[PDB]
Amino acid sequence: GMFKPQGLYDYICQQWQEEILPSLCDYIKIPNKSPHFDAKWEEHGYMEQAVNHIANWCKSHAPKGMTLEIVRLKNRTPLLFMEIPGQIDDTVLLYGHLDKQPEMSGWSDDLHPWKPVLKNGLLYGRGGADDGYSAYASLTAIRALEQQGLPYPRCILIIEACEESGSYDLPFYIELLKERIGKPSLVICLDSGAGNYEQLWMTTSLRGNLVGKLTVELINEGVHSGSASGIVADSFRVARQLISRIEDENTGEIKLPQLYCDIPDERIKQAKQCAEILGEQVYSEFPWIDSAKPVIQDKQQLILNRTWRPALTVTGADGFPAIADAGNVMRPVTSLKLSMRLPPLVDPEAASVAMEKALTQNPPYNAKVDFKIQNGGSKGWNAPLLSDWLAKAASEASMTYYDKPAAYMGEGGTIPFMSMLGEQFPKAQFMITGVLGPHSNAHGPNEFLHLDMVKKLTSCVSYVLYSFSQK
Amino acid sequence: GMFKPQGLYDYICQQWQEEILPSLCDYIKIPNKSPHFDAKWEEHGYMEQAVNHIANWCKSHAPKGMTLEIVRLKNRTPLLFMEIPGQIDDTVLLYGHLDKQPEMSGWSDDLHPWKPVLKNGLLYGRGGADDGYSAYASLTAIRALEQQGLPYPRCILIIEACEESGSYDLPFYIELLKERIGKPSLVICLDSGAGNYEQLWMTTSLRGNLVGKLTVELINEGVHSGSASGIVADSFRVARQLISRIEDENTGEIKLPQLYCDIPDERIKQAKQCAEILGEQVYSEFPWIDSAKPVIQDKQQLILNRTWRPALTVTGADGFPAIADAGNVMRPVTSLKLSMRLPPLVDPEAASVAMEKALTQNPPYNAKVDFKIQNGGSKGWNAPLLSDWLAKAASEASMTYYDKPAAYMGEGGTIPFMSMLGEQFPKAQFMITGVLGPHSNAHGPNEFLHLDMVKKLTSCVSYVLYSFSQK
Ligand SMILES: [Cl-]
Ligand SMILES: [Cl-]
Ligand SMILES: [Cl-]
Ligand SMILES: [Cl-]
Ligand SMILES: [Cl-]
Ligand SMILES: [Cl-]
Ligand SMILES: [Cl-]
Ligand SMILES: [Cl-]
Ligand SMILES: [Cl-]
Ligand SMILES: [Cl-]
Ligand SMILES: [Cl-]
Ligand SMILES: [Cl-]
Ligand SMILES: [Cl-]
Ligand SMILES: [Cl-]
Ligand SMILES: [Cl-]
Ligand SMILES: [Cl-]
Ligand SMILES: [Zn+2]
Ligand SMILES: [Zn+2]
Ligand SMILES: [Zn+2]
Ligand SMILES: [Zn+2]
Ligand SMILES: [Zn+2]
Ligand SMILES: [Zn+2]
Ligand SMILES: [Zn+2]
Ligand SMILES: [Zn+2]
Repeated sequence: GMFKPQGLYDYICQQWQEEILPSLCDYIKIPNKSPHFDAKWEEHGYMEQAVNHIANWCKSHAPKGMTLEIVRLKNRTPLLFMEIPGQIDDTVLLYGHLDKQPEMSGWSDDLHPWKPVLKNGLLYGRGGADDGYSAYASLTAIRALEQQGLPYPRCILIIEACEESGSYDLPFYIELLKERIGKPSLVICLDSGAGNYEQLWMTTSLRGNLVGKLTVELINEGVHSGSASGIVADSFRVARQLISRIEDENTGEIKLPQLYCDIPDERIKQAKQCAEILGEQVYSEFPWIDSAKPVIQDKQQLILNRTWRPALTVTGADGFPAIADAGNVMRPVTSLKLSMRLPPLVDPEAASVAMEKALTQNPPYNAKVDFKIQNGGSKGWNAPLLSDWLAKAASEASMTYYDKPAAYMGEGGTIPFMSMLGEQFPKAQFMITGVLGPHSNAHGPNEFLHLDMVKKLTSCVSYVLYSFSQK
Repeated sequence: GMFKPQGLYDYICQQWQEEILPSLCDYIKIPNKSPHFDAKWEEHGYMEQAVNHIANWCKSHAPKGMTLEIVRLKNRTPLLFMEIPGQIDDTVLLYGHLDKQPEMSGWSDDLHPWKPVLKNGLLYGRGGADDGYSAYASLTAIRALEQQGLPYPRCILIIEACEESGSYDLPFYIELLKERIGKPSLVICLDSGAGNYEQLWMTTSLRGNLVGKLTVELINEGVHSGSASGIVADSFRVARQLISRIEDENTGEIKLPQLYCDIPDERIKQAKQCAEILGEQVYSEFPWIDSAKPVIQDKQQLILNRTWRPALTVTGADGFPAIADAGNVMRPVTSLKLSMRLPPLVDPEAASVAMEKALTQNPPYNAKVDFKIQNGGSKGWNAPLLSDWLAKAASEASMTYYDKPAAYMGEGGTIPFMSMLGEQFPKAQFMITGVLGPHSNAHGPNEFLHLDMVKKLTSCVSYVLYSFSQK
């Protein structure tokens, strides 16, 4: 009778076109890099511009009874908080972020990180997809239920401004806000990936991440390499030898058992199913150069590599002159930034201790070796047992708006707040989902928000909120 | 009777103190970086200042009949040429350079690369020892024989300005000057090392050197590492795997047989003797950090590692953000500058082909891999059979001025012109020697010229020139 699922989609599409898109485009212009990428973010004022821009829009599109506050702690990024009272005596917590990754290199000639460009049904620019859409879609999902005169639960929306720097500000806000937030029964987060743009993707796990700096030195100044080569070990050779203690150079297999966990059987089964759904799109849509290929061909194992196994990337370095600048001097120091994704269930403290010991003990040639972990190292997340009402709601929503079943897969990235919530609220259910499908390029050049996908996804969120109301 | 060996030393010491040192100190102020370190060297005018400074001094300290010319080819570094006719119908060719390595980091607070500082009998500054002293000492060695009224051979002095960039200009000058230079019977080069500051060191070999850029890419833009890690091999892992094809990470042993030669037995014997002379000073005087140690403890083998075996150093890199700047993005490209010293007898072309094939064939994961060698890759040198007259002259000179025997050892660095001369003039004898002993720090911070050493060395050169006259 009161609930019209296609009415939800029609309203949500109109809202996306007429109300959201202009505002979101204006948000893309704001160069509000997260604090790790701009230590002077406060002085520069862009973060403040962004939170006021999104807050302004929320206030003019407010559900009934909404309290909105830009919450502020000293020297911290601001936090956008909304409380929508609803009529049902239960709470849902919706989360996203509004801070951005930096420009990056490789933008197409017609595209720019701080210039919104709408082409081929895609909205290009930094932060449209990751994660500017989140506040808009979350609030619109509630507004769509009000359009139909339907009741809904109490909703708390948290749109933070430190996520791209590890959410280090967030625990302080949650301590301030704890009693006001209360106990959510459902957590919705619109900052995750999608296997394709054809169905609803439910994230069943997130990896942890630990970042540190490995420094290796044998000598305290640069030395003529003719004199030294053959007697003084080069610090680069010692550094790569140390990395071989933790990672096999041929396969990439991490050698430290403390960086693995047992993978739940249901996640192995889900990976099999997702391999069948995606086929070669498990890997084919990475920006491979020439005939480059993935580390192995088995699609299920690739999914598990990405979701349930540790993996190292070397993301920066100090101590190297530019090649065109360089003479032949043997360098005094090699420093490498090591970024280690962790399986969902691995404790970052235990993994940190294991990495530091493996990399620093018994130094080759009594080299001076340090491995300094960055604070803000964060645990992954594994979904709790899925409630029947949410399995049904997700399936129904996906079939309604995509005409395809909901699909369940792990996410290879890291969203620190989900681990926090899963620990604080062990009985909460989660809907962690998003729009970051193939070529969406979060953290990369030519980032886009897929508009068809986000309209359908916003509808799914609204449908699940309605379903929550009925359980 | 006419020859007074101590008279040579007395005059040479007075000349060093009164005539050379002020001029050499003024030369240290000139920041004439070699072209590899300053592409605008011609515009900047420092190279021209340096060659005119040394030429001015030579003209005012000229032996009889000297022709001096600053020889110039279009767009090439200038070349300082002297011809001193002498009275004996044979030719000696004396060589050094006046171009400089750049500043480097790590200078002591009271010291500066372009500020001469004389302390503790040492002259600090860039280019005093490597290799500004060479023109002064070479000309003074001849002047000392004129002081005594002694005859000497025809002498050609070549002081080039491209040595620190691989002497790429020099073949063009030698083609221009070939017929004027004629056929030297003895080559003296004052740009080599010394095991200690206590005796004459005769260089019996020089290593070759090949430099190239290794580039590895799997993807054509940076990608979110959460998405990619576990599926797309990191380019750093592939690069270190490739380096393991050519170098064992545990020992530093080069794995390519084409980069080794047979070591002449007499050089193995000489290394044994030099190990006995030097003891732990084979390695103890490198600037080790904390308790860092050399790659092995065997002193003779360390000498041979440094002189007769290939060795790799990684001297620069492109494609890495600074660690404090960096996010966690998987990088599109890893590029490393590889500097490979070669044994004296190894052909750099054959070694180049072997390195490029080993590094680029069968690329892991069909990565895009390139290894591009820098032109100006240069062969080492091995001394010819030592003539009895020169063995005697070197021994006599060393005993006279140092009260210790001459010592014979290989040099781990590279002087391209010596290979050129050894090929062009197979019957020439060589006296390749110098002042670069422990802590002298050529190519490093706090470079110094040891003044006692250089006075005695200049005397040895003069003694050997007198001996040449008598054979
Ligand atoms: Cl910054
Ligand atoms: Cl704005
Ligand atoms: Cl605005
Ligand atoms: Cl760009
Ligand atoms: Cl060097
Ligand atoms: Cl050496
Ligand atoms: Cl992430
Ligand atoms: Cl709970
Ligand atoms: Cl330059
Ligand atoms: Cl001058
Ligand atoms: Cl002057
Ligand atoms: Cl310095
Ligand atoms: Cl990333
Ligand atoms: Cl992923
Ligand atoms: Cl060299
Ligand atoms: Cl000859
Ligand atoms: Zn605005
Ligand atoms: Zn995000
Ligand atoms: Zn992000
Ligand atoms: Zn993903
Ligand atoms: Zn001058
Ligand atoms: Zn030199
Ligand atoms: Zn040099
Ligand atoms: Zn040496």
